[PDB]
Amino acid sequence: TAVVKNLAKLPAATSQILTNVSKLQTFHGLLEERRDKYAPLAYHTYDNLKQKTTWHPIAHAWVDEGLPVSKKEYNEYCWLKKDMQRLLPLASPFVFGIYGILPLAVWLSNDGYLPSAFSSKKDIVSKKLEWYSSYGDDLRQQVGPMLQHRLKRHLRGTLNNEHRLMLDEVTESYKEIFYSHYTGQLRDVRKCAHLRLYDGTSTVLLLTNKEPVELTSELLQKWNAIKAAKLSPEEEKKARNEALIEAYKEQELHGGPHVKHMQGYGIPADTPLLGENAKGDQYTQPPESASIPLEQLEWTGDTVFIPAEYRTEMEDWGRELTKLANQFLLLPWRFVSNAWNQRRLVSWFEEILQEDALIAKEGGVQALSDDELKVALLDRAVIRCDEELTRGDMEARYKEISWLMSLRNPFIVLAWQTGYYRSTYSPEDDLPEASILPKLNRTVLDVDVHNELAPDHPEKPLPRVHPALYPNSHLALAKEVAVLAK
Amino acid sequence: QLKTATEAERAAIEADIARYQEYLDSDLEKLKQDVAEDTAKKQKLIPLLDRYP
Amino acid sequence: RLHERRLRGDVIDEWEELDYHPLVRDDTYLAIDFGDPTFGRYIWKLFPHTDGD
Repeated sequence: TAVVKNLAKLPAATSQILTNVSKLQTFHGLLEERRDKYAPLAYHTYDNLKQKTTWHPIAHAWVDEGLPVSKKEYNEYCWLKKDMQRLLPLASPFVFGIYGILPLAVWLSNDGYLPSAFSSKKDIVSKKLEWYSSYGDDLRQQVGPMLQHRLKRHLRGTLNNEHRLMLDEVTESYKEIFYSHYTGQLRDVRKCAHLRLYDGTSTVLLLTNKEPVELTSELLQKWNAIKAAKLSPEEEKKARNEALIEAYKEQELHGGPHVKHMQGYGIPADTPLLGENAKGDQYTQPPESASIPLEQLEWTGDTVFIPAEYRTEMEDWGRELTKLANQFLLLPWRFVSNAWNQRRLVSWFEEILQEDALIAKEGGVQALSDDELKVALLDRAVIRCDEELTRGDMEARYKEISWLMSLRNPFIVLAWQTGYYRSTYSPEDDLPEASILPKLNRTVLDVDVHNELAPDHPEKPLPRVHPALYPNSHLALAKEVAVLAK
Repeated sequence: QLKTATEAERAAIEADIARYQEYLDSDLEKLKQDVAEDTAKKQKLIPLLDRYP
Repeated sequence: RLHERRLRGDVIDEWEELDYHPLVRDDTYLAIDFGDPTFGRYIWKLFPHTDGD
């Protein structure tokens, strides 16, 4: 059986395990050496109830743009981290006793529970694909639908309170995202991005020596322009502070930052003077920084990200939805708080973003092979091995989820992913009949990301316009055109 | 049209007039080159959209 | 194919009949797994022309 088949190679596996541990140690040393000087400090923050930490990818998932590492090497890093996770049953005899060998036997029974060393294959890509096709796709295919249902019922709420909880403008997008297994039509990622309307406006407060300022597209454009100009720091900081005071005046004319009038957040006014400390009409006591002149406004280097996720936040998800998201992403989930599973999910998210960056450095998706792209999509959890799609469809799927994960929101990511895991079984043998049309094929051009899409009104859905029909499409898609024709 | 233009529109139309003058001095060669570029873009664009040739 | 049997006079179980609607069978089974047998405001929101009906 597989027990004796794996026991036969158990002696030959320890050397490979230790070699992999050494590679992991070297790689983590290198990566942390880079991270400890280029990455910022994402402080730990506690949930609304202030008992457990909460995690978000915008702050904690950092991408080393400029990482001198091969994509296959990063795949090795992540896979060996998962192997370290899978090596945990070796501690059972060292905590239970000599009778703690039966857990090790159960571990050695199934090959999917095991690390890389017990596999006959050599290449990391073929090894990962074997593990997925043997164990991982099956485990995910039995969690996908029930996670989709939990997400639905998290939005719409329980016990017939949809008229109190759902929104009437995201309705058609909700239907297209969650009920496309009924129609068989493809989905547009922008309709999944429309789910963020349940949340508020995500803001970024830059902290200065006087007051916090809300970041905008204009200020960000100016800062990117100044950073691209490659000026001396005496001019760089001056231009940055000029843009900063300009934006400060702009928001002061707007009526202050958006955070002042949002439930759960707020900026305090000047402190009050109590009793005899009140000096006539001056009932307030301004801060020390009021003495500083406004021309000396300088950025402290500190930032505060505020997703304003009132319905989407991972804190309010619950004990079950987080565990099922980690099952669906093949992460550890048992016997841990939602904060620890949140951190595991954010680490997976960061890994996927770093892998996207390295692919873009290595020349995009088309430079990859077919098996490598299949394994990438399996890692992203948008493909099941019982599909056998084309290369253009795989590339379009990757582009879709890459743009969707660029927005840094796990809820919409899971909503997108779970749509590709709704498979049925027929009770009859003759039906379903053999189809007559060819397989579904697409291209990178079919994905519309460079254009905005308004939310369709309820019970008034609009057809899908191809990007090619837009004006100047041959100009906008020229990069993708050159990449595909080449 | 330049007379009724605002500042930014005036600058854009001035750039356009400079471009047209460059075409005139180049005897429409740069113009035909740009036409060839756009036609090549379109000609590369068509066969990629044939999902089922 | 299921309605053919019903026309012959054969009695079909509710769940045997649901198996011949696989896409609804799946979503119905998940609603059972969650354990919320309520319904109606979901219909009144997805199809606002049914509100009050």
